[PDB]
Amino acid sequence: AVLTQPSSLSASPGASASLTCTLRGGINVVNQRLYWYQQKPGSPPRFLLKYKSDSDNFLGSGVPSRFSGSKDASANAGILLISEVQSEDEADYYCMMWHSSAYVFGGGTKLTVLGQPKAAPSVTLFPPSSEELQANKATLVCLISDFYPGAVTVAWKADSSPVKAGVETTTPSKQSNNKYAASSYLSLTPEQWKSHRSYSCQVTHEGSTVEKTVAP
Amino acid sequence: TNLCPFGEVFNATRFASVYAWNRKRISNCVADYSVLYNSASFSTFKCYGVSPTKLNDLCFTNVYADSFVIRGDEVRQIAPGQTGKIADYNYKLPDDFTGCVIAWNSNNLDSKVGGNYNYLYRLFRKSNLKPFERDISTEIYQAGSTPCNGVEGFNCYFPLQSYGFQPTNGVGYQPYRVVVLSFELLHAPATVCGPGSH
Amino acid sequence: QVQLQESGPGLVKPSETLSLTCSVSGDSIGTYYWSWIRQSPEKGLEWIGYIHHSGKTNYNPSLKSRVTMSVDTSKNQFSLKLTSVTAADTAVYYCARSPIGYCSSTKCYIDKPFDSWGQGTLVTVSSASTKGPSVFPLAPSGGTAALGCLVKDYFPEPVTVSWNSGALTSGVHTFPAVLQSSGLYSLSSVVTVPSSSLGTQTYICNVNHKPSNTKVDKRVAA
Ligand SMILES: *[C@@H]1O[C@H](CO)[C@@H](O)[C@H](O)[C@H]1NC(C)=O
Ligand SMILES: [Cl-]
Repeated sequence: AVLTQPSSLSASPGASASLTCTLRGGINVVNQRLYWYQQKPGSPPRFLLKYKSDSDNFLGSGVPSRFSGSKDASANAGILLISEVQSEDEADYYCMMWHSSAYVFGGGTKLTVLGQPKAAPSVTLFPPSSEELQANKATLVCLISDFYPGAVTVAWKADSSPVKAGVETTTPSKQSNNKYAASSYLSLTPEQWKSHRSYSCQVTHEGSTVEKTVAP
Repeated sequence: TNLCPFGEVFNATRFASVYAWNRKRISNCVADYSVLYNSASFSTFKCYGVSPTKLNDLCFTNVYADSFVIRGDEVRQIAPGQTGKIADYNYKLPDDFTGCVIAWNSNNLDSKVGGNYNYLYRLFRKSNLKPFERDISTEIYQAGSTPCNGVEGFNCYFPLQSYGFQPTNGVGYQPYRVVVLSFELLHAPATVCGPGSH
Repeated sequence: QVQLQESGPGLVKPSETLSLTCSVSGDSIGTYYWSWIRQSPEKGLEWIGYIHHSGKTNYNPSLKSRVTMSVDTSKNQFSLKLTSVTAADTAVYYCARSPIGYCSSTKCYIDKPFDSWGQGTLVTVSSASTKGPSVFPLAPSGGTAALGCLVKDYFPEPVTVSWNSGALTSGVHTFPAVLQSSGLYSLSSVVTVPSSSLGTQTYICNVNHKPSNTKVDKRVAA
C-alpha cells in the first residue's frame, strides 16, 4: 500500500487530532506533495489543503484555518492537523499524492468527535398493505431514527414470542444532523400474518425499549 | 363452475364459542376437497361414512359447515358416540354421521396474554343435546334440591364457563379451531359435487 | 459557480463497456484538467485519469488498457469509457475538475486537484437482470401522522424517492435500502404530516428506478 491511514480516529471537542498518512517504505515523504480531502456521507470529497513544506502549501477557500498540514520524517508519514476539533469535523479524511503516474489515496480516516448527547429513537411500524397481501406477500417495516449513539438492538415478536426467521435489518447510518436511522423488515406469508393476533417491533436504546405493534 | 366458499368458513377471522357454534349452509358449487386434505395445517382431519380418498368424486344434496373453538384435548369429543361436556352439552354429532371433522391449533390467534375469556362452553344441562342441537340459554342451573331463581347460589351455577385461553397453556388446553362438514344427501338432486366426478 | 452533472445510474453486463458523461456549467475563470474518480462500497477512492481541453489524456496505469476518456468542448462535456468490465468495477463514479496552478517554464503544476466534483453515479456490473420495484402504499395509522411507501424487490440500486413531485420536502425520511437473500433490494420512505391534512392533502410518492427505466407514482391515502 502506497498510502496507509488508520481506519478510525476519535478526539474530544476542542482537542486537536493528528491524522496520519504513512508512506510506503521505499518512498521518502520529505519531498512529496500531499493533499487532504474531507468527505461527509452523501457528498463527494472536499479539498482541504496541499502540504509539501512550511513554504509550499495551499489552503482551500472556505476551509477553516483550524486545518493545517505537517510531515513526520521519522514515521515517513504526512499529518493532517485539526485544531479545536468541532462536531461538524466528523467525517472521513483522505490523504492523496501523485505516484507512478497516478493519484493514489489512502483508505480514509473516519474522525469521531466525542461528546454528542444521547437521543431516543423514533420507531414507526407499518403492517403489510392490502395491495401486498393481495399480491400474496407480506412485509412488516420497522423504521428507527433520531437516535444516538447508533448501537441499537431490534427484536421482532409474533404474538408475545421471539421471531428470528424472515428478518432483514440495516446497519444504522447517520442521517443529516449526525443522528442515526435504521430499518428492519420482517417478511411473512399472508397466512402467518392473518393467523396471529399481532406482531411487534421492539427497539431497545439507552436503557429504554420502544415497542410498536400491528394486527390485521 | 363456481367454487364453494370454504375460505369463508376456514379462513374466518371470527370463530364462535362452542356452546353457540356457528353453522353455514353450502350449496350450488364445486367443493374441491383436494385443497383441504392437501394442506398440512390441520392437526386432525377425520371423515365418517365416506372415505376421504374419494371425496372429490362425490355429490351431495347440501353440505353444512359448522365451526367453533374448543380446548385441544376436547377435539376427541367431536365425533360420533363420544361423551363429555362438549358432546353432551355443546355440540353433538349423530351416531351415523356422514362427513368430516377438521381441526387445527389456533393458539397464535385465539389465546391472549392473561386469558381470552370470550370463548365459553356450557358446563351443565338437564339432559344431553340432540345431534346438531344448539343451546344458548343462560338460565341458572339448579344442581340441588332448592329451586333457586335468577341468583347464583350453593348448587346454583351460572351455566357457562370461559376458557382461560393463554399462550402459555399446555398443548392440551390450547384453543383449537374445528369445522365440521356434514354431507346432506337427501332424496333430491345433489347441488354440491367435487372436481373429478361424473 | 461550476456544476458537474454525471449521466444517470445503471447496470452494465460483465465484459461489456461502461460509459459515462459529465456535463459542465457555471463559472470557468481558469484552465482545467478533467478527471474521473470512482469510490468503492468500502469508501476507497481510485483516480481513473484526466483529460485536457486539447484532448490529451493521462490514465491510471492500472486502468490504461481499458479506459478511454474524451472531451467535447463545444458541449462542455467529457466522457469516460471503461471496457471489459467486471464486478470489481461496481462503484460510484465521480467526475471532477482540477485547476492549473503555478506554471514554470518547463512544467505546469496542479496545486488544488479536484476543485469540484459531481454528485457521483452508481454503476453496477452484474450478470443479473434489471428488475423494477413493486411500490406499496404504507397507509397512515401528538397530532402528527406517519405515512410512506414500500419500494420492494428491485435491482440494482439506486432508487430515488420524492413526494408530490418534490413539492413535499419537510419530514421526508427515505431510508437506506436493505438487501435480501434473493439479491433484490427494498427500501422505505416515510413522511411526517399533521393528521389535520390526511383528509385534504394528496400524498403521492414518486419512485424512479432509472436502471429499469421504471417510474411509479403511488398515492398513499388513509
Ligand atoms: C385460506 O387461504 C389460504 C391462503 O392463505 C388458501 O390456501 C386456502 O385454500 C384458504 N382456505 C380455503 C378453505 O380455501
Ligand atoms: Cl469541458
